[PDB]
Amino acid sequence: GFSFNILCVGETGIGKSTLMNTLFNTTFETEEASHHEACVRLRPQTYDLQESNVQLKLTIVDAVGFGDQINKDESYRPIVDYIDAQFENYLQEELKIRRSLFDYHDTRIHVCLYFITPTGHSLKSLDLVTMKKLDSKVNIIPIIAKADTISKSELHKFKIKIMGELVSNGVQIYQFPTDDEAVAEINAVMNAHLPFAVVGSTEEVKVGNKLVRARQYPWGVVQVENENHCDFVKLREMLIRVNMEDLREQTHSRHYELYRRCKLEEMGFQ
Amino acid sequence: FEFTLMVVGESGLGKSTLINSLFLTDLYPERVIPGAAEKIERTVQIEASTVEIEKLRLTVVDTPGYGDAINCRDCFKTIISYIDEQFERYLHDESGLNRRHIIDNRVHCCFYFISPFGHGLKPLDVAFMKAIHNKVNIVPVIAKADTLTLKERERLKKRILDEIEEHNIKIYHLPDAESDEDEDFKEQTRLLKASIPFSVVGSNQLIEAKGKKVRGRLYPWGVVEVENPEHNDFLKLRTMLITHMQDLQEVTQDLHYENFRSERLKR
Ligand SMILES: Nc1nc2c(ncn2[C@@H]2O[C@H](COP(=O)(O)OP(=O)(O)OP(=O)(O)O)[C@@H](O)[C@H]2O)c(=O)[nH]1
Ligand SMILES: Nc1nc2c(ncn2[C@@H]2O[C@H](COP(=O)(O)OP(=O)(O)O)[C@@H](O)[C@H]2O)c(=O)[nH]1
Ligand SMILES: [Mg+2]
Repeated sequence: GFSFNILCVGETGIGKSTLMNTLFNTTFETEEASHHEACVRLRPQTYDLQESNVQLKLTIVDAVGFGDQINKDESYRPIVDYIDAQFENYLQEELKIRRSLFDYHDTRIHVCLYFITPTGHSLKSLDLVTMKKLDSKVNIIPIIAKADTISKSELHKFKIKIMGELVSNGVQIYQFPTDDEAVAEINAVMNAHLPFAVVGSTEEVKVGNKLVRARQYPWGVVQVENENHCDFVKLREMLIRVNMEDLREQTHSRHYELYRRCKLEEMGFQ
Repeated sequence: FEFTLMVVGESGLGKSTLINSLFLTDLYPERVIPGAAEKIERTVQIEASTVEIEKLRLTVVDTPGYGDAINCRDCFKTIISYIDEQFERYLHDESGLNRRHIIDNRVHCCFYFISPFGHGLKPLDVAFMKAIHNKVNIVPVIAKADTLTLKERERLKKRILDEIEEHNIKIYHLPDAESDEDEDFKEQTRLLKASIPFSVVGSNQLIEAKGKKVRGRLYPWGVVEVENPEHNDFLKLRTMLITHMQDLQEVTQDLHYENFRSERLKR
């Protein structure tokens, strides 16, 4: 029984709401955004559900209107303002004389799913700028959205150019844990498959003799849970209780502690 | 006959792949692909190539860098100043005393590629189209049509047309077939106008389809055929351009150039 806070950062209409509904095998009521939002708005929605035998208080945070403005210089600021606000309210709890840490609702972002549009080249200018502002504050999981757009040969070379650009620019992304020996080999291939090439769909297409979530084209059927088609099953493995707990621990012991050092020295503590 | 076609759109939409698919050209042998750190403040550049196809001389005016920059600080200047420069050069040539064979470099058509990954037009799309719709013939094109189902394709087409009406964007309109041509030309005309804006798929690759080796895109779940009208609008776009090339030239001369000429010749 714990909270889990997912931050979705992607361009408008990239498939964020769909992929959320596909990951949890449900549907969270959200509204389609327009492209004419003056600023990026951070919109959170909290849901009480059970995933992987956990009483989950899930908060899905959407950066509304990302990538829509003609001028996108400080597009990251509303996102950092939200992330920093949750670090701030948590630090206030620690600084209380009479505290209540066990009843406290942890609102800190534990995952950031960064949807990369499948252009087929490298990274956009907005992806590089924003991820560099977020990599020391959230656990970034880069994903290639609408991956049913990219053929397997293009996707292979596309992943390499994306990862190569994160390395050369020094973007720290999340890494699935390799410490415990039971999940060493499996997490090694989870990290090796980043960025995950995902496809989201809640519509059910009959394939053979089964109703499977998929997208129906005149030329074929993209099965969401087919690992030859996309990496949705691999991404969903972040929702097992082991990986959720690690994403929360890194959030606390690394990103929050870095914020904490900065705030406390700003406040005057030694 | 000369014909200049301008191509504008967000990088990575299959623009170069579609253009080479239209006439089997290799217009981009050496292509500057900047990294993400480089395109933070990338300027928009004009790159023009001229090739002979059968017979006429085709010029493609590409605009690398468009949309790459984080901020747009007059990201339309290089494009607009190019369009005006060709107008200015024609006026100077046709005004000369010893004008002789006049080389028409005016832009006759501008393919604006629209992303299929959104809900519709982005503010950059509307601002640019309204910035040139009194200067060139705008042909909106939905790039990478294979990212959309048929119901998603119908919705995006209807919405784009509605947002064009909403922001008063002037796009090229195909001429109505005057009551003289065959029934074949009459049906082709109303079919092309009913599929606007064209959602197209380009490909430089061979695939197997229906027992033949044709151009298309290969996926684990299926094959998209470039020349299958039941898959995308490539043939309808190519047919539209070929059969309406002269009219695109005529509207350029009679409407956009004459409006430029007056808008300048006074003061
Ligand atoms: N080709 C392809 N299309 C998809 C995929 N996932 C969703 N879509 C389509 O993309 C459209 C956008 O869906 P949303 O999930 O609502 O868009 P969004 O990312 O939530 O963005 P907002 O509307 O601003 O909230 C939907 O109509 C889907 O049909 C995908 O994996 N591949
Ligand atoms: N899904 C899809 N991908 C395409 C299509 N056309 C091209 N691509 C891919 O998009 C990537 C970039 O294409 P490119 O033509 O260079 O885009 P450009 O920057 O707009 O010129 C390449 O990997 C192409 O194979 C298409 O119709 N559909
Ligand atoms: Mg949504």
